[PDB]
Amino acid sequence: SSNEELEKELNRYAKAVGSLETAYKPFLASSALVPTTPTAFQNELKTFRDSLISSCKKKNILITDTSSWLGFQVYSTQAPSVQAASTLGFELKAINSLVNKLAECGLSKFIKVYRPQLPIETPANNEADQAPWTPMPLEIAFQGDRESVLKAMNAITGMQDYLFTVNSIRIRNERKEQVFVQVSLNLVHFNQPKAQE
Repeated sequence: SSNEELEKELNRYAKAVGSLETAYKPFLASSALVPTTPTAFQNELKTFRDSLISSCKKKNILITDTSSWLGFQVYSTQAPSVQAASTLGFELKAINSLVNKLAECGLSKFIKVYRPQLPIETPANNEADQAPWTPMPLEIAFQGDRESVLKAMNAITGMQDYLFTVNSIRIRNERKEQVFVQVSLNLVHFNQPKAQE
């Protein structure tokens, strides 16, 4: 009975992955969820923030305190829910990878890493079909010259570990010659099988 339940789920997942364009193969591994307590998540968050601040210091990149929390400042003191820690750990790993790639582009300032909350964080405003993948939105803002902005676009596009799609870019006066960039993105999380104890 619980055997057939698991069999149904595993065959559902197998068909879900199979229906994907084989171009998504390099992105599938990192979508696997790692068991994570809320505290383990908070620790990984604070370590990533320390590494990022240190790296930006070494590279002469200014980074606001809100940016350095990688879109997860709400969990700097309050731990996330037990149900959401895995998924947040995925999104945190992805954003950490993305921001470090951007840190290699010769930018001059990281201004904002804004991350709308995912459904699983809020049970409040919520056994059929599961989507093959789900988007996770975020918006980043940074400042740099044109050379670095083009490098940043390419850095996002060339990523092989996490799939971020670029929904829009806006260029404004600064907040060589500096420009202020705001990028609206979706992180793609590929559907995972679930199995209760």
